[PDB]
Amino acid sequence: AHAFWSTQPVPQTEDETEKIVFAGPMDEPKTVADIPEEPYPIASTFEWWTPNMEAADDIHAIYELLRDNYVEDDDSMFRFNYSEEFLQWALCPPNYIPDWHVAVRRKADKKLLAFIAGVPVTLRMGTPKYMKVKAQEKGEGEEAAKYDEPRHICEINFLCVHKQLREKRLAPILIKEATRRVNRTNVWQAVYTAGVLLPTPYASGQYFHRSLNPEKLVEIRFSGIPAQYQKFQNPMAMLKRNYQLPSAPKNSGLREMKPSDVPQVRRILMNYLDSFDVGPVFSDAEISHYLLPRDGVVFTYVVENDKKVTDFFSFYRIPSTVIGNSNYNLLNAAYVHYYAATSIPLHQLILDLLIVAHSRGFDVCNMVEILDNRSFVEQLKFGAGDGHLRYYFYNWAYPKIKPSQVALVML
Ligand SMILES: CCCCCCCCCCCCCC(=O)SCCNC(=O)CCNC(=O)[C@H](O)C(C)(C)COP(=O)(O)OP(=O)(O)OC[C@H]1O[C@@H](n2cnc3c(N)ncnc32)[C@H](O)[C@@H]1OP(=O)(O)O
Ligand SMILES: COC(=O)c1ccc(N2CCCCCC2)c(NS(=O)(=O)c2ccc(OC)cc2)c1
Repeated sequence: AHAFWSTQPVPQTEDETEKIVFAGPMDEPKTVADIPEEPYPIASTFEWWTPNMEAADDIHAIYELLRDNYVEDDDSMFRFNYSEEFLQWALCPPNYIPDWHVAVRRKADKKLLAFIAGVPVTLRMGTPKYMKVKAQEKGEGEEAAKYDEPRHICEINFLCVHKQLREKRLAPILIKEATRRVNRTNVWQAVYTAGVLLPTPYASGQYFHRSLNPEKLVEIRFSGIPAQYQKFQNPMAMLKRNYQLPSAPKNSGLREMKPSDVPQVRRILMNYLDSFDVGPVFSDAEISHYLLPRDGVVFTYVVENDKKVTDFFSFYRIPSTVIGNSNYNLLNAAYVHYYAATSIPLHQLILDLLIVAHSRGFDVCNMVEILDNRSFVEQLKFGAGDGHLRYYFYNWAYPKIKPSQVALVML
């Protein structure tokens, strides 16, 4: 039973979801003038706060709340440790709305107790192909197509309640106040993901990881040496052999992405993302923000042939705190971000991702089975983790789709 989510304009059951035939709004059409001008009421010892993402001390505050209190895995082996530089990057894309970043602080000492962030995203989120076909079969083409144009909506991330304040219903208050700020901006949909089941996902996928430094990985979690390896003479040398990578990229013509590559990257990325039912649209400014290399944050490489960019990949860095270890308190993880291949097989492109990551000191490469990530799992020796990432809309009816029909990477 769901005392908050039952009240919200989301599909409430899988049964309800299975029934959905067209993309479209759930809720009453509303107008900005209907929405309360003032912040949602909160207890007199709490105050709403809009952090200034240009203030190092505000970013620091958010950083520490998330370092101590954000996402842990089911077994509490790790907790994400997103960096200050990463947060400034993720929270401040072009045309971001400062008012969309919502915090609660304790009035007396200004201790940050909770946070949620929204950023703009331009998302294709019209009726998926398999449902459009079914629509043509019913005569229902126009309805199925009504909402095809990319929409300017809200992408929610970084919801976090301090461990001291858990299970006191503070999260629904944060979501209501975020929903108010976004609505006042004349935006009525959001997209968000979670590693937990909520009412009700439009897509779900497994996590997949690829060891880059198996020595350091056993030393934490991987249950020491992976069980299947114990059964031989020298497990660690065998493990290292399994995961070993070349020192330098295999693709000649691979180089770091530069500002003048922005138009070409935008084109091959947009062409590639059209094959997916749900996916982002990026302007030149957004391509530049999300994909231009930034030290310790995002890394992006292009294959340039004959002075033309024909392929590219990107990955971003999220360290995790290793929850109970000594020798090793940090896990240095690289996450697969956007890419596009047109001159080589995807696995050959992504092998260079792994080589670059390994060369730069990353311990593991992580991803969700979105995009065409499944097409290189086996050859590049990725293994499924215990995670599942569920994708959700707020105020949007959407048929269930496979994760391989999802092109939105969640930072
Ligand atoms: C148009 C614009 C719309 C904009 C907004 C779109 C909606 C955005 C929605 C948010 C998208 C976030 C995307 C991400 O960032 S996903 C990452 C979420 N963050 C973490 O997991 C960090 C560690 N955990 C925590 O900080 C807390 O446990 C959280 C904050 C998750 C819950 O706090 P707490 O444990 O102290 O509980 P409560 O008593 O305050 O609240 C209980 C209610 O909260 C519902 N709950 C539990 N976990 C989540 C979850 N991940 N998404 C949405 N709802 C969740 C739960 O079912 C229950 O409602 P109900 O079952 O009684 O009905
Ligand atoms: C908060 O999660 C982490 O920080 C993390 C870091 C690394 C992970 N894996 C697990 C396998 C061995 C260690 C490296 C790769 C994993 N395992 S995971 O299976 O990728 C995973 C990722 C996110 C998630 O969100 C609730 C649950 C599971 C998690």
